[PDB]
Amino acid sequence: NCHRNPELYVRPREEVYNMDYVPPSNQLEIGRQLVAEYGIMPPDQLTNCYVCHR
Amino acid sequence: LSRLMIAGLMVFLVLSLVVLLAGRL
Amino acid sequence: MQPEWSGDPEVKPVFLAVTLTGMVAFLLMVWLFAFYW
Amino acid sequence: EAYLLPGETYTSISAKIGDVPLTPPLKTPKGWLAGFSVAFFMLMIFFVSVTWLFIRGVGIWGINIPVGWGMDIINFVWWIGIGHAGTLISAILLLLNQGWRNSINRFAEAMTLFAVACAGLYPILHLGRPWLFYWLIPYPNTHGMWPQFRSALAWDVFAISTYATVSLVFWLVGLIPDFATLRDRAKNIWVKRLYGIAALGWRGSARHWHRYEMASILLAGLSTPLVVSVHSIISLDFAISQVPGWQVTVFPPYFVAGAVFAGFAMVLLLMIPVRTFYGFENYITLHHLDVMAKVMLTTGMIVVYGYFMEVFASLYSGNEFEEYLLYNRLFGPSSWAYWGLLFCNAVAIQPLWFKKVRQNIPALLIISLIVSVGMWLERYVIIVISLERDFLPSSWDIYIPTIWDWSLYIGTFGLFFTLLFLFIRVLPMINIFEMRLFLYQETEKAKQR
Amino acid sequence: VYGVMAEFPTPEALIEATRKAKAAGYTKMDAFSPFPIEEVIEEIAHGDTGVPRLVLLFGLIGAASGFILQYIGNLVDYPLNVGGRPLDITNWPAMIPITFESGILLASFAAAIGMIVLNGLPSPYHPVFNVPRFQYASQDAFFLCIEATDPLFDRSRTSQFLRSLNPMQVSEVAY
Amino acid sequence: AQIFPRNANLLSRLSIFALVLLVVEGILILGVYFRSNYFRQVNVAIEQPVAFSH
Amino acid sequence: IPQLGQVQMLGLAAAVIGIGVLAAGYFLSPTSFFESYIYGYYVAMTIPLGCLGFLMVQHLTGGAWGVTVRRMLEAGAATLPIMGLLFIPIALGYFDTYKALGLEHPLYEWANPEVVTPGGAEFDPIIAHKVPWLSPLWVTARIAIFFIIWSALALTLRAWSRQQDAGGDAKKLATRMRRLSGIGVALFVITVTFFSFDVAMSLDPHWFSTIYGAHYMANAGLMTLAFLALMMSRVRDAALFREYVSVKPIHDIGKLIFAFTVLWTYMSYGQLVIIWSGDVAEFTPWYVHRTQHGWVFVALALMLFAFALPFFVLLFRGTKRNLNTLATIAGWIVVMRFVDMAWIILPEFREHLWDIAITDVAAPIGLIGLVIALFAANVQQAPLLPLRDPNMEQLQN
Amino acid sequence: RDIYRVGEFKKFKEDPKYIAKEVYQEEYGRETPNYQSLQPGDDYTGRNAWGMTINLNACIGCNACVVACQAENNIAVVGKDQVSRGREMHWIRIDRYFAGEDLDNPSIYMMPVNCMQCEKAPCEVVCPVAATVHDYEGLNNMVYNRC
Ligand SMILES: CCCCCCCCCCCCCCC(=O)OC(COC(=O)CCCCCCCCCCCC(C)C)COC(=O)CCCCCCCCCCCC(C)C
Ligand SMILES: CCCCCCCCCCCCCCC(=O)OC[C@H](COP(=O)(O)OCCN)OC(=O)CCCCCCCCCCCCCC
Ligand SMILES: CCCCCCCCCCCCCCCC(=O)OC[C@H](COP(=O)(O)OCCN)OC(=O)CCCCCCCCCCCCC
Ligand code: HEC
Ligand code: HEC
Ligand code: SF4
Ligand code: SF4
Repeated sequence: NCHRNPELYVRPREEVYNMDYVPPSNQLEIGRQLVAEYGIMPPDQLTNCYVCHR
Repeated sequence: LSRLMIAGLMVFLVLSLVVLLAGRL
Repeated sequence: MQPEWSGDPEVKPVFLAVTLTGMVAFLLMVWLFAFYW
Repeated sequence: EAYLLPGETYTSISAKIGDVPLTPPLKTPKGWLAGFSVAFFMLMIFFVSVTWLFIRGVGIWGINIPVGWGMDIINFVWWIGIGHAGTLISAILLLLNQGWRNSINRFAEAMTLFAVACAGLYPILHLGRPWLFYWLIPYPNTHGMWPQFRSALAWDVFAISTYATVSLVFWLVGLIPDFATLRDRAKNIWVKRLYGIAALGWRGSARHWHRYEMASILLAGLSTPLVVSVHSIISLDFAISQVPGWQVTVFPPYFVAGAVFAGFAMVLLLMIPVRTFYGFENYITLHHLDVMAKVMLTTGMIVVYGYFMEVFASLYSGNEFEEYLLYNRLFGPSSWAYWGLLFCNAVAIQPLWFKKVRQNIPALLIISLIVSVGMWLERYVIIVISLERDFLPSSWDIYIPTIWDWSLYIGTFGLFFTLLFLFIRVLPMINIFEMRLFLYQETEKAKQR
Repeated sequence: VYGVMAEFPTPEALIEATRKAKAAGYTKMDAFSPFPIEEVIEEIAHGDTGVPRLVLLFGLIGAASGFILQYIGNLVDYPLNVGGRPLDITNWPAMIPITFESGILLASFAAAIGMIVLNGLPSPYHPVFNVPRFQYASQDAFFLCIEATDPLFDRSRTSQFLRSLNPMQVSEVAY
Repeated sequence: AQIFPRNANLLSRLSIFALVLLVVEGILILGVYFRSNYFRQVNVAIEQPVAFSH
Repeated sequence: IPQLGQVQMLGLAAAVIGIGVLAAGYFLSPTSFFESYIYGYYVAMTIPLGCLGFLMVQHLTGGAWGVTVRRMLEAGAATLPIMGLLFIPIALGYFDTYKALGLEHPLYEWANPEVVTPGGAEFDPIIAHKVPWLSPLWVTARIAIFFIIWSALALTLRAWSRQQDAGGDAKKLATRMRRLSGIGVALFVITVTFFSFDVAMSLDPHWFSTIYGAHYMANAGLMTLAFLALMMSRVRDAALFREYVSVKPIHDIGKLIFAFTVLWTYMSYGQLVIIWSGDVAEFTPWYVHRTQHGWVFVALALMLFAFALPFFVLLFRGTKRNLNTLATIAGWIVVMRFVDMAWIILPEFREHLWDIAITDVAAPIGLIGLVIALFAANVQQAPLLPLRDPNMEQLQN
Repeated sequence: RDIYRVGEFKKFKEDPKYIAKEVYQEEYGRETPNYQSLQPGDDYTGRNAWGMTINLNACIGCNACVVACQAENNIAVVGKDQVSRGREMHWIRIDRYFAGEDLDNPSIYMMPVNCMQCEKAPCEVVCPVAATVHDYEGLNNMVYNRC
């Protein structure tokens, strides 16, 4: 689910910040900008089997 | 009978919904 | 030819019960197998 | 001659066929006892072979890395292919208005179901992770994965499941009015309920018989293309593969013909004793066995034509690989099976052109036994020999079966014969109705001339 | 109170009887037989059965469901690259056999369950087993029972009509 | 009525319906148990040998 | 009798149109004439060989449908030596008569010198490997042998059923026709599979199929069944079809049309899914040449109008028990078999859907018109529907 | 068969593609083969497509590559019995082929054979649980847990 829609859960870095973070309302918008900004690859590559299983 | 169909399906519904709740117990 | 239950009063609520069976059981598999994780 | 011998009334049909079931279980004949004891012993050989298959793995078989499909897939194709002729009597002769199916179709449907139960274990058994057989079935999972559905084993799973279910359905609708007779004569009170819910209280009647013939003709119309396709798909698990002896375009009609051929051999080998030992000589006449030898002769010629097509494909082609296929089948290390194939399935079938050979019962039985053995040899030649020698000569190796392949084969014979013996005990082996209807049709032909 | 049965000996006697019956105007009857005579069924089970439209519908939707299932599974929900095979409608070969098998499966379920349901078949109890000789219906007897649902029915007039053409034994059947 | 009683029709219709419902219920049992919070140990505070407190 | 003369006149007019446009096609470019004649002879040979084989199948399997169309099957089988006389322009086409009649290359690549000669300019080794089997003397000897067996089979069965009108028939002469048809069915199967090989599958010698021939079996049988149902509708008022034939054999023949349509699409799908799924590059150029350059739309129209509509329309009772709409279905079947044999044969030398000349319509309609004219002449010379026969009572049920 | 292609340095110097041209003239009579294919595949244009190259001029039969791919990838050792059956577990094997005239003083040819990682793979189209599939990078994805 995250490897097919990474825009719903990606955050503007601050990965290790405490759990005071809340996902904003424009999660589709800011998610698409952060997906294109971090180089998050298309889901045809991230759902490949040798992505996870090896 | 049809009221037996309703009663059996409501028993199955209650027991199945209790089972669904028990899978999140 | 018609079936022998064509002119029976049970033919309305039994065949309503088959679809009320379908929309209970199949939607329960839909809830468990798609919306329950 | 006549497909039904005279001197027979509806009381006589129901008395002769109906009283082979509903006999007292302690009054059961001792020949049945001996046959069922042998079948029980071989079913225990099955259980031992399956136990050592599950514990140790599929490596107890003689399969190696070139031959990934050894004797297991051969027995699978043989056991599934036995069911074609049973479904032929069940459905195709029902469609073609053939008068010889009326005494056979119960036995034919029954051995189709039992050969299906014997075959259908082999896709589960040949895995080596057999507990994940349901992964080939499209089922809702938390993974979100699917079967590939372009594989021919993915077609096989749907194919054997649909074939098993339709042949079971045809057996049950074919059995409901004979259940209605056996309920009506059972003479023990508890057995009348048992055959009663089996019959569902069939109540043999117009506006029920109309839907009976209508649904049976129509289900025959459903199952007639179906068994052709299901054995075409059993062909297609070689015929889509890129092995030189397996990618042959003739394979689906040729496997269909080989299936009808081997199944007619098995119906011969298992109905000559049912005709002789159980006194059903009037119901299954000699003209019955004549016409069944004729249909086996038809399918044997189409199979010999398929062998010719293989020889023509290997000679006509300029490819090295088809030519070395024909050489290694003819003069290779496993070439014994191909020579026994042309002795068995080709030389021994030309006797069946002559009527006296067809009417001779010991000759007909032994020639049917050679048909079954050489049919098995044909599956060996198709699968194992083509997997022995492939494109790269470093990937060439001999296939030798172990004791466990033969153990599983004999055990599946035990499962088949056990299920057949319970069938001929509790249920009747000839359609009681549709023989009474055949008696009616015979005396009506004798009326209108 | 359910009806009156007739007990004819031979299938030809039952056929000439059922031709004599309802030519008097006694519609809505049901002849019993061990085997389909196809002449009571030709005459008084005349019409359209009802299972072929069921098998046509369910086989069509089964082939449609098998095609849609293969498409949704391998080309939409989890598009996987196998063999260099296409991921569009050009992958129509290697999608036909599961379509056919699903169509035949749903079609044969339709034929079985529709015949068993349209006949009212799963019914272990029926009134017409009350007769002292109905156990010979599946075993050598030919019955012609007419029913109380018929508009011209009355017990004294029916059983004297069923006696006029020569039976072994006519008798009323309780409910 | 020769073999079976009067409510044999009732019991047979209810039995075919009940067989369908127990097949559906057994599938529901298997699916629920394989997704259960007991099986995957979800929302279960698994006890550590020190009881660290995050 | 008189409607038979009407359909004979229509076939003669079709043959005249065909020979006129075929001679015009020789006048423009004789190679196009010869390849169109290859196609026209193949789709013309769908009638008499299927007629012969179905006559022998019904003599093996004695049915009411078989007695219903035995005489029409025997007429169609009687046209075979005239099919030899219509073959021999092809035999001139691939022999030493080349370098005359304007041909640039011979009609087959094995009939070519350079593609098979050792040390030649071409020396294509796939075609040069099969040079004993595919040489002009060998192929003419094989085809003439197959002609001899087919003419012997057909004329012997026709003469024995002509002797059946007198006597010695309720057990004699039908056992003789049964034995002759029984041996000949295997003979006919192997010889017409080999005939389909030498005529069609050797046009491109780089490719083979072992289901070819059986594909041609189903094509010939389904063309034959639709042809039989088509002119069964014309001779409805022959007074003897009204005396002994009812709509039950009509239902049987519509049933067999339906069965041969599904058997043919099973054969074509079997070849297609075998070659398509196992993507090996000696079997694949046949389907590369058949879905390229416009042939793909002919393939989809073949799948949609020769399987799906003919299957779905022929599930019902009316359109099988009724004879008029069964005739309309059969005419659509015959046209769709023409289109299918166009897809089978014409990609081997046309390379485009838009390259299909007027000769590729002239030769099928003309040679089918010759077939129909000789057929309807052969029905009229005998009484149809053999009245004295041991399989007569199945018409009376 | 056309498994190990051998040339000479003078004719390879004068024409590098002559090794295939002498093969394909005997097989097909054309200098360049035309392998038509029905299946499309994937295009792999803008992706990192991983490929292997093995020089038959350089490989000697050292067999260190087999031990390396054994050590890296946890390939188990089967006994003498399972190689007697023919069930050795080696992801890369060395093909030794002995081809030459007089066959008692022959030319010996070692060829490493790992998986070709087939873009149009016959080995993915047949396996029914979709356990060997292709990825974005074009390499065969054998999933042990789905087998
Ligand atoms: C390429 C694979 C496709 C194969 C598909 C199956 C083909 C064979 C099916 C036979 C038909 C059922 C009979 C019709 C019937 O009884 O109709 C009656 C009267 O009926 C009506 O008026 C209503 C018609 C619609 C409902 C009937 C069935 C339609 C749907 C059937 C299943 C659909 C599936 C595919 C979803 C009149 O017909 C008859 O008199 C009897 C039927 C004769 C059977 C013909 C069977 C030949 C099969 C060919 C073998 C092919 C092999 C080589 C693969
Ligand atoms: C698995 C085997 C292959 C199946 C192929 C399909 C078979 C055809 C399916 C439909 C059956 C026939 C349709 C109806 C019909 O015409 O049958 C009527 C007739 C008997 O009925 P009467 O009214 O005349 O009653 C006489 C007895 N009282 O049936 C026959 O006579 C049999 C016809 C022979 C069938 C020929 C089709 C087989 C196709 C050849 C397959 C071989 C493969 C070729 C390589
Ligand atoms: C253009 C022609 C079409 C191509 C045909 C080529 C293939 C030929 C196959 C057809 C032959 C059918 C079997 C003939 C042999 C036989 O003996 O069957 C006839 C029997 C005899 O009937 P009785 O009762 O003895 O004579 C009655 C006297 N009044 O009866 C039958 O009809 C049984 C038919 C069996 C049909 C199935 C077997 C043929 C096909 C199976 C192979 C399929 C391979 C793909
Ligand atoms: C969303 C919250 C995700 C969860 C759940 C999982 N992954 Fe993931 N992961 C995510 C993204 C957006 C990326 C990188 C995108 C890219 O450019 O590739 C990753 C990275 C991985 C990778 C790297 C492989 C690769 O990028 O090619 C893998 C193998 C990986 N994560 C493993 C993995 C596993 C096993 C997961 C289930 C527990 C998993 N990830 C979940 C986003 C998310
Ligand atoms: C990470 C994002 C993965 C991808 C891509 C794939 N697999 Fe996976 N798999 C992963 C997880 C986190 C799970 C859950 C473990 C569980 O069973 O809940 C799985 C599950 C499977 C399983 C079941 C494992 C088993 O029962 O033994 C299988 C067989 C499986 N997945 C197959 C599979 C295939 C074929 C994949 C390529 C298309 C695939 N998975 C990708 C992690 C990830
Ligand atoms: S495969 Fe073995 S012999 Fe070849 S280069 Fe690598 S290590 Fe050396
Ligand atoms: S399918 Fe893949 S792994 Fe298998 S042989 Fe071909 S390239 Fe190698």
